[PDB]
Amino acid sequence: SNQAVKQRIRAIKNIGKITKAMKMVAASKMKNAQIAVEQSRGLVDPFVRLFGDFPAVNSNKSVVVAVTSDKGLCGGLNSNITKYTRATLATTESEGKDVVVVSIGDKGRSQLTRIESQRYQLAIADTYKVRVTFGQASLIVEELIKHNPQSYQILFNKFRSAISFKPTVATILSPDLLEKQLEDVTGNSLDAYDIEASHERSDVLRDLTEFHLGVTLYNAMLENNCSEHASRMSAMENSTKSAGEMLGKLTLDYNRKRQATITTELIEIIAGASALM
Amino acid sequence: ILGMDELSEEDKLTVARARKIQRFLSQPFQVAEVFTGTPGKYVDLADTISGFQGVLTGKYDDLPEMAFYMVGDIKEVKEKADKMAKDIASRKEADNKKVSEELK
Amino acid sequence: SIAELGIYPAVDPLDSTSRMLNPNVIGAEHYNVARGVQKVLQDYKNLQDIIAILGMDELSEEDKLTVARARKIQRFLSQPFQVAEVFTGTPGKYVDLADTISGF
Amino acid sequence: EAAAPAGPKEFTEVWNKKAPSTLIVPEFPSNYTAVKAVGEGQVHGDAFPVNFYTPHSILSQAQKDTVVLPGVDGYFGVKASHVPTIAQLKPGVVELHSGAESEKFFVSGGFAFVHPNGVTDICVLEAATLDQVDPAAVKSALAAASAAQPTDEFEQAANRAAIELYSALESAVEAKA
Amino acid sequence: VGLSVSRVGSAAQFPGMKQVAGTLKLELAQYREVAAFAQFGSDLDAATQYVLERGARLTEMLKQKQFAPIPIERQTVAVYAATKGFLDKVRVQDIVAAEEAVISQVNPAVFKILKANGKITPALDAHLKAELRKVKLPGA
Amino acid sequence: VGLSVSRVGSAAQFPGMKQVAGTLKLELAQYREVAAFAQFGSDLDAATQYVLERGARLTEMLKQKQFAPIPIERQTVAVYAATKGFLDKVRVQDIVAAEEAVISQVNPAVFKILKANGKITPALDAHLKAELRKVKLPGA
Amino acid sequence: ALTGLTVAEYFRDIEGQDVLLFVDNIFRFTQANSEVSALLGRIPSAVGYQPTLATDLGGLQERITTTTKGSITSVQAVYVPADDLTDPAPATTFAHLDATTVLSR
Repeated sequence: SNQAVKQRIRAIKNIGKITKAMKMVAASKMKNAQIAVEQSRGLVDPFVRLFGDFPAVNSNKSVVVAVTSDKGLCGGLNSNITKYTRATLATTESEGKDVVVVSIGDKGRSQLTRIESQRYQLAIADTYKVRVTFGQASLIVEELIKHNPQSYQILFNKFRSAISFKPTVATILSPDLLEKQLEDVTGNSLDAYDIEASHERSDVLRDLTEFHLGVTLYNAMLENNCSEHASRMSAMENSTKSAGEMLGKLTLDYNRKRQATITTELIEIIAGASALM
Repeated sequence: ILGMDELSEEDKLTVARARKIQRFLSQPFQVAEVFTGTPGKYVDLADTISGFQGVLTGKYDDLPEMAFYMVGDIKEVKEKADKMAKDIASRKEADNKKVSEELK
Repeated sequence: SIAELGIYPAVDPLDSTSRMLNPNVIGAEHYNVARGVQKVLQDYKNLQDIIAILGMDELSEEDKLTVARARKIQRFLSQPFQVAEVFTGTPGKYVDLADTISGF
Repeated sequence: EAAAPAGPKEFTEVWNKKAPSTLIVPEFPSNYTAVKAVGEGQVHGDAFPVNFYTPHSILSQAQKDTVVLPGVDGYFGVKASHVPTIAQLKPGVVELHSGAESEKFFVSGGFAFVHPNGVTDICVLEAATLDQVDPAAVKSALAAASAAQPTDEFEQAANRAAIELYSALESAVEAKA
Repeated sequence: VGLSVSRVGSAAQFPGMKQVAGTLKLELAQYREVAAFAQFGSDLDAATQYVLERGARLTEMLKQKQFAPIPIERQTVAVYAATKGFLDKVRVQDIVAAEEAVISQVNPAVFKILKANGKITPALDAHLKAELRKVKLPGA
Repeated sequence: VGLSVSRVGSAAQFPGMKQVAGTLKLELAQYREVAAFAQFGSDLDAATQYVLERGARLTEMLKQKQFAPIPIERQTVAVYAATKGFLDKVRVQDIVAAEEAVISQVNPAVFKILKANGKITPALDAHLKAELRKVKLPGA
Repeated sequence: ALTGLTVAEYFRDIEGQDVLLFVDNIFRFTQANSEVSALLGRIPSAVGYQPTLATDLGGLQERITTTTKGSITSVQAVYVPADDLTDPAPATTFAHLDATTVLSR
């Protein structure tokens, strides 16, 4: 029973160096993937200063995406997104609107089914294995365009810094299925612009909203990956703290057992010798 | 080490239920009320069996953890769970209209 | 630990030593394969504390090859004994020295 | 016709009724942009802000005085207080000028907006500087692109985009200044 | 406080201190609960922030200096001024000067009434709620 | 190396070996601090990966082969060839062959100077440094 | 250590000085008194030490004090046996210590 404690110290110390490695790994991945996150942050801005921000609009059909992580030591990031999924998905509910829920990342596949199982249709996963590219987000936008709602919702975590990732819902409306219908006030605000397309405005907005979905989906799953790495860096920071305080308790209790072992073996030896002399 | 964020949903369910049945095993004693101040409860055996069966099957997952702490039986869990919830609002309006001004 | 895996004879490969393990006694083709088998079984044990936690998701396509080759080595140290036909099921195997040198 | 006037502010107000109250409001893409379209200003004479973007880069964000954009009708130019425009670009050379010096980015196509406040947002996928293209592989690929001509209008439309992009790349690489 | 205990001296202590200190034991209990939940500060309920601020006020109240013991009425009034309001203006640092300002600026008749009566009578509770409002707190 | 000390220390070291062992033990201390993270190879750090790669070089330097003890000038020439960087090219698993590729290919007139003078003077440092680039190491 | 104490106590009590005594490894003093207690056939106390460990240590350390004449200030090197501060030899020594100066690498 004195060797159960020594091997438990062995287990806690190897766990405490594993988590300290994974903290530095997450910190290394957070800096060389922030060099790709705030590069892609720019292209979201022309579409929001062109189309605006219409989250609570009365869509007939809506596809909501919660883009989450694939690996699992992120520390309550994906669960916070799973709760903001229903927190923003009940604020849409005004007339019995249809909703399709879709998860990007393996840890959203397991977590939305507990709350919304009949409204689940697609799981995109293995997305951060090599990297995130725009052709990939384009294909995910294509399969979100196969069924064609009137609105899109993307739920992710905006990578502010290595401390805060306050989560974000970004909204993308189908071209004149609801978007220009949300633009017409005493005329319209979209009619200021000269459409310089080949075909009509109804097709330049058709192309323009697929490009907006691809840009928003790319930036969402890039910001979510960088916030995942910083959340894992903050999660394995508390794991080495816990595996150090548990190690210190176990080291103190081992010192007690070591002292008691020497005392009890000594008392046995003295009692053996005193029964002869 | 890894927190409750790494657990399964089955594991999160058994951790929540086990915390509730850990708090529910505690009980105020009639001989402890002279130094705890909480009056003690004698819980009958039928009430013990029925209450712990209900917390096992998942009939009382609506209730928080601290509603089970230091109560007699499962009627008092629901009473304390209404009372903790009801208070969550009532924290003020001891501002004026006192019995402790100078000429009361 | 080797016996609970089912590797029989449960000989600890790292902990078993001999004075016949010098290259000027048993040759270099025997000595270097024995030391290489021991090195692969040792850095597998250094990886094994992270396989049991993470699960072969990062392992660099050479340490994954280390884990695979060492699992093949760990199975290949096992051998059905001619006196253990009563125990499990198997007829026993006599392996010559050159055969196991060539195999490992 | 616009009976659901949403926004960050309306979603903040309605979201405090159906979500639990301890949850802070989810952020919106509006909260990280100080520049809008209807917010007048940002002009200051001759130079205008050119937000030349890319999915994997930001190629320019400083103010320039004239931008040559390769729209689908043809090459056009943007001076300071230009008319509002949503221009789809064919594969061509976006010329950024600050004076006598010109940087020539050959882009892949993708839209370019001019807003009422004079901000211009060029938004293309692959936006290479024309320095880093070789003049050999373009006709080398267009010789094959002029060969595989199937009845598959998916593949034929890809061939049309191929020969048109490659032809524009050729006509932009022989015509250097 | 979670491990210290005195069961024979309980319900045999100063009656005014017994009227005040049950709220103090309960508030330090909830402070221990929410410090047992959040040993790192990032998730703030703003009611958990309230019990954190009240617990940090009270554990600054109870800590004192060496070789200077306090009479029990000046401890009763000092923890009366803390388990109630009267100190939330003071932030977390100036509480050691705040309680000294409270002991100094309170009219010293109420200490004689609290010592002689044994507990805070409702007249004394009225004068004590009154006297803890004309006190110049150093956190302002 | 972390637990083996000498309370006499480097006052009784071969000079010349003292020139190179003093930075060898610092490099091995840095490697031991960043050790057991070499299983994270796909998870690269680009500042600790250098000291991890060089620590894996140097632990392969100090291996020996059983009743072939080495004279001290050959030892400090090997620690020079591994410490200063002349074996940064070679792969980590054939440094035991790259060591006698240094000992047998550097001409043995260097060993007489380093033994007789008992230190690496710059007059010998330049010649040994030139002699350490013309070695035909098993590398690619 | 008592011989060094006597040399220091002469400077304190006759010369009237502020003496410095350096007991190099007070743990070796403890270990030596433990050996002479084991050799005189006494039953060892906790972990393995002499039964008189606190008094054999306090007999040395209580002569290091300030008198009205002068003082003795003692700088004693302390070895901690198994990196265990709850071992009875450093736990008995640390009752007597008035300061630690930890020298770090």
